[PDB]
Amino acid sequence: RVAHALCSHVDQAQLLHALEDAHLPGPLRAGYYDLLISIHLESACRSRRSMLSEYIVPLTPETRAITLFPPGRKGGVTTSLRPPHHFIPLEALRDKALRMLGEAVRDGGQH
Amino acid sequence: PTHRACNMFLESYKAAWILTEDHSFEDRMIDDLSKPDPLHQLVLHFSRTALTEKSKLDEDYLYM
Amino acid sequence: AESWKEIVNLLYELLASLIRGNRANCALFSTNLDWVVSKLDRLEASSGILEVLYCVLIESPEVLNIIQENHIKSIISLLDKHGRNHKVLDVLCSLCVCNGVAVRSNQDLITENLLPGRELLLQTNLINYVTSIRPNIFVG
Amino acid sequence: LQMKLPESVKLQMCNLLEYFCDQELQHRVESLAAFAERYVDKLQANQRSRDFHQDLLAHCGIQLEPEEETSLSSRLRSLLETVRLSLQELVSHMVVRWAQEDYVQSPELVRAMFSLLHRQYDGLGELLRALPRAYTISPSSVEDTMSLLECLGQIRSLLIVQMGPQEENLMIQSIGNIMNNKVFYQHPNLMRALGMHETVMEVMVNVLGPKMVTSCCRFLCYFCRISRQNQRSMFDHLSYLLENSG
Repeated sequence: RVAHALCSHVDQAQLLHALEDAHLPGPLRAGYYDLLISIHLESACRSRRSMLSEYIVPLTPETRAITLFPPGRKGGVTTSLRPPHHFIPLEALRDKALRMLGEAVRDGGQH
Repeated sequence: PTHRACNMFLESYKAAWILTEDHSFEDRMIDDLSKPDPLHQLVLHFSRTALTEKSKLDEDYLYM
Repeated sequence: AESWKEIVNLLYELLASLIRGNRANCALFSTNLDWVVSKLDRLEASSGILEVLYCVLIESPEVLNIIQENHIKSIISLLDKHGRNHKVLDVLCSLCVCNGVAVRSNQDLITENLLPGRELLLQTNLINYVTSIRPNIFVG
Repeated sequence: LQMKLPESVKLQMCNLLEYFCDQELQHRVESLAAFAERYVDKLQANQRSRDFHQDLLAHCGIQLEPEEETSLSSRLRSLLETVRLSLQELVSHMVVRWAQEDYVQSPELVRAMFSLLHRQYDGLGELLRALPRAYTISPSSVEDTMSLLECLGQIRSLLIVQMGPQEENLMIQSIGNIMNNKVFYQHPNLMRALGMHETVMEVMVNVLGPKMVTSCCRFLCYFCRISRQNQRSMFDHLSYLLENSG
């Protein structure tokens, strides 16, 4: 029914516009972000996190190479197996998001 | 795989051998302690809050 | 009679207060509640009825499981009849989720009924700029 | 972003930080598996050169503590040092210090910060929990495993609910169907949520909390039959279940 609500209206386009969009009511902005996440929608993310809690080991030579080095430390090549999302602007939404964060630090200038 | 089962057994064995010591929990605690709210006092307050008025208490790992 | 109107007004508040911290108080609310939706949709005392309904709604999981389509429709109707008080929305939120987990069926019915009309709510579109000029200074 | 900010912002930041640490552990788990693989094969080769798992464990124990240790014991010691071993951790500590120098208001943020601090320096312990939960998949199959995982995920979703509307029953029937399908076998080794079976049991209890119920009972019974050890776990679960049935 959420998919139907999304058909509403709102709209995928409306949501994209809102994200690109700046200003407006605080209650409104937050509400819009929340609605998009819920219906965009995140649900899949929750399922994925739950699956993601456990660790599953795969047996492929590429997987075999992995390993970590002490001299060195870094943040993030994963052999873990997680079901592909059944499933928007995917990589596109992602690009928009990466862009917003930068805009955000800039706004998050001082005073 | 049979090899996979063997690997799993090996892993269990390593874990079994692996527990050792050196904790340092004491060292971390000391650092936190040196470290007008309490540096940890906050932690104690958090414990008081979790909990109060609850029907039952559940083994939260962070607390224990 | 005037005294009566005042008394009628207070009693609702007392009931709400009585039902405020008791999970069980939430149960008496359910049977009371079928009766309640009926009473609730009534003129001259809206705030009290609304508050009682809200308490019942946030009161217990059982109340949520219980539900009447006749009741849902009646509530929606009351909301439509009376302008939104930031209250109708609250009531809808209350109907949703236990929670716990909201009841898919109830949620769907309520959602369709509210959404189907498209007369809520407000609605939004994107619109390009409606735009114009004429030539000449004057003509006519 | 070291910038001073409203605390809630702090909670969101803490959540992102939390998200990274998890990715980091996963890497360690993956790393252990590879080392285990190769050495396991070499060990098998030595055995060839001339229960069994227990003996192997004993040999490994002597080596890292001794029979047929070979040159490789040095290799194991070396791997062990690597495990003992970050910058992220130091950053987390600094973060905790800043949080401390201010006085937190609102519990969720404090709790998050505290759990994070704990993982952040307690370490090792997280490693032990991880070791307990790790399943190794051998180079074969997998598609079946993925299907089973998806089915399990649906089960979890049904569990979150909702109040149970029937459709969940149909979904349960589908999971039962995968079980019927034979994907899950070699599944004792395969089990996860309270075993897939106890996850299911919790679901059934909440559900107990019709035809679907019977199907669930049948599934649990089928799961039992499979493992004697599985049977014992099932049995503890069973004492609980019997109490519930009472």
